[PDB]
Amino acid sequence: VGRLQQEVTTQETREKDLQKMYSKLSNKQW
Amino acid sequence: LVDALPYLDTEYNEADRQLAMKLVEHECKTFRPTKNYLTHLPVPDYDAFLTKCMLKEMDRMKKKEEMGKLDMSRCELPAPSAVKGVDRKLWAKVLRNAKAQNEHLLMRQINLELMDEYAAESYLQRNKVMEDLLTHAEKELRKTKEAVMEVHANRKMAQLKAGEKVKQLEQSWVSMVTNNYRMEMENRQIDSDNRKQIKALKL
Amino acid sequence: TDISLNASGDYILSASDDSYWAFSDIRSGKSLCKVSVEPGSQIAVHSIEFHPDGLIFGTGAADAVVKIWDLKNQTVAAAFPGHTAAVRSIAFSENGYYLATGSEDGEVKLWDLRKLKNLKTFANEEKQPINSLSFDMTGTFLGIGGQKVQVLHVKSWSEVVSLSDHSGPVTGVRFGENARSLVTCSLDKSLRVFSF
Amino acid sequence: TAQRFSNLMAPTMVLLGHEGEIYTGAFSPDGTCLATSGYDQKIFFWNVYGECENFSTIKGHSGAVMDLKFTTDSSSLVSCGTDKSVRVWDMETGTCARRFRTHTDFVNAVHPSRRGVTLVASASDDGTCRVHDMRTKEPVKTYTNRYQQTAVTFNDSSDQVISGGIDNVLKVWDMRRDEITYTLTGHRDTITGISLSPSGKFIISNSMDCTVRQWDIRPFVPGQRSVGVFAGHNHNFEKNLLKCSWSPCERFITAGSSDRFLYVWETLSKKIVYKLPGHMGSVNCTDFHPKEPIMLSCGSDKRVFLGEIDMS
Amino acid sequence: ARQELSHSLYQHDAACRVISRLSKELTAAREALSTLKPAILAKLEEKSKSLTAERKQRGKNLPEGLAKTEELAEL
Amino acid sequence: ARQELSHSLYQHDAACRVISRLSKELTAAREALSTLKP
Repeated sequence: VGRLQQEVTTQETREKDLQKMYSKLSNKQW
Repeated sequence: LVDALPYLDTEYNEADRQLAMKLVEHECKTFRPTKNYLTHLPVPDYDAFLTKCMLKEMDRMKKKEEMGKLDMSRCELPAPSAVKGVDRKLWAKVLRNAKAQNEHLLMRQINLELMDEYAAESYLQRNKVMEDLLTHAEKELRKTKEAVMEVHANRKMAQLKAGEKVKQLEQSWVSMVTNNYRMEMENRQIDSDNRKQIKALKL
Repeated sequence: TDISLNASGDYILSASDDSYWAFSDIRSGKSLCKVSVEPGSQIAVHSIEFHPDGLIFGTGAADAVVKIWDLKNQTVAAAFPGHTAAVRSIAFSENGYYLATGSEDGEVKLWDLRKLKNLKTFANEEKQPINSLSFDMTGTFLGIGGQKVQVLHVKSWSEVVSLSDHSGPVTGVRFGENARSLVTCSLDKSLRVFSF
Repeated sequence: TAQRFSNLMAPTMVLLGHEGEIYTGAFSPDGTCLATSGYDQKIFFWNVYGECENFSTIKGHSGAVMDLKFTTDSSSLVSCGTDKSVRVWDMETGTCARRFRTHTDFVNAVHPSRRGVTLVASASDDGTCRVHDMRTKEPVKTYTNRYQQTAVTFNDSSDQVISGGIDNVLKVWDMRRDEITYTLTGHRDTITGISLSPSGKFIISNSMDCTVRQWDIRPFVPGQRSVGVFAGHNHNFEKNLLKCSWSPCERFITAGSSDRFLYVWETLSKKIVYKLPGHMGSVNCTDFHPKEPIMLSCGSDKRVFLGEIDMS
Repeated sequence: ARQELSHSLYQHDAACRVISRLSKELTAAREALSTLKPAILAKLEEKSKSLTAERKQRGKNLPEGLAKTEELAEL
Repeated sequence: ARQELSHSLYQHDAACRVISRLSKELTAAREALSTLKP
């Protein structure tokens, strides 16, 4: 269980980074 | 680190058992019991407490020889023949035996007669004690069976409760990997901006 | 962490703290094969050896690994662990029907190279660190030590002498011809030679 | 003896002193106190622990306080009402720090920006969302929608304003574009409250259609933004702006209900986990304590109920 | 019982060699997903095909000049 | 010794269950990569 929570949390922080990018990117395409 | 949870890892089949052990066989074909695995246990002294006498008796049955037996022909007591009756001692040794058996038979009769008075009662009393041990042993057997079963209960109640978290976190992880990889392709495709920005800058 | 020489002399065999082993030609410099023992972790391999029959030699690594290698297939072939802790040295005899191993968990043992089983053990009261091992020229004596030094006559398997002239742990051990000399380096900041 | 889950003085506490329908209630983010108000126009403060004494009572609105939120640092309370005004109340002073006198009709909902400069989103019966910056009298943004707006929130980055109203569709206004970048369509009837998840990924939105719909408000979503639908609660003929709120761990969701029951749903399964009785009228506002498993519920019955729940 | 205990612990420790290899190989496989972005040896066998069995032919005895147990005691 | 043997036999049995399970997971993860990079 502890390992899976780290694997999940690695993607959780990866997702926030990728969506801060996507907003920054799409707000430059506009 | 072994981390099996057999009430959650329920898929484990006999075909998996054969395959899994075949892998360890291809390893243990190449890895052998050279280490002294028993360093956490004492070495046994099989001859603890034994006397010099009992050692030789162990070594007899260790070499697989039969035990000695008492000769019991003294109860039948053959008469001597004509060629041994010249030995006066060898005649006395017959009579003295016949006197000894007379008293063994007398004491046997006294034992049997007392046994006829009290064996039936004492055997009945013996069984009544022995019966109690059996019921009390079956009580202990039943009591310990439930305790073993209770441990299986506490294991399943733990493994299943953990099995939900494993199933949620696994399902969550796989859903984000596919979603996050998708976003990585989008953020590449939206760098078409770099194309339009150049063309608009030349204009 | 360790290196060893092919009996033909032209080729170098090697192991490292990265869980990998590598093998190369000395005479041209070309690497010839390399594998991860187990990839995906930085794990201490800390010995490697070559055995002059050609093969059936191995590596020692962190979690009491002592793996002989099926060199064609990049997998284990045999093993001689005897420890819970890592193994600092592995030595074959000339004919490879004796081998000895030891570790800082406090014992040294003699090994059936021919059948992959234990034969004999050296044991001691204190379980002191053992830092190196060496057969003699022939395999009839075995120096044992770390914080202190001792030598055994293996053909009788009895302890012979105890040496305390070092003022610190020993780091590497060799024996001379006919077991008549012993060569040692130590944390006492000297190199010291023993003989009779 | 019985299990306990919090430092509450009893597993359920009943807080009494309001004089009218309690439309709104919120915990301080530090967990020390909670603030509640409604048709009686006074704002009552209560400690969460011990005797839960009503240690302060702000007054000043000339109308019902429709909605009431703490700023994230807990240093100020934002409140808005039928006096067409948003007010920011300084906690240490107990005083009106600012009075955004610029709406032209009742203000139905208010939400302070989560971080950065303090901005106050507000939605009103004039049809406009407005974002007010503490440093200026004039609003930063005015987003005129055509129909009365009843609920508002920022997104977590505080750069989109999400609002809903009589048109049932939620608008999402992008504050750098000044356009509706997308709308969330699915409610059958007017929205009564919107609340933003702690992580900011999701919003819930309560409506007079007696459903709560969970929406994915993340910048990229690979498909439909409707995540799921919760049901069980009811909206009666009083047409109160029944609020909604998030558990601080996001595993649970609440909404106000006219059926007297305090509803909790589990976010993942959508099952009702609690349907606690005890109110005698519309449970207008519901909130979770930010650090400890405690439920707030505010009734039309002038009662506030505090109680433990097993947040397993 | 002491024979079987040694073999099971051996078979247990032999299985842990397999768990260790696969667990890291699973971990490296999942790590890719977690970060996914768009010949003399044979002659050595030949020599091994005598010397591991041949060398009795020459090593018939231990050397005569090798130190005796009583001599190395003077180290 | 019989107690220790019993404990060793179940630990060995659990170890073989892991070797099954890690082999199942390892192939599933490899199929997840082939579902996304190709």
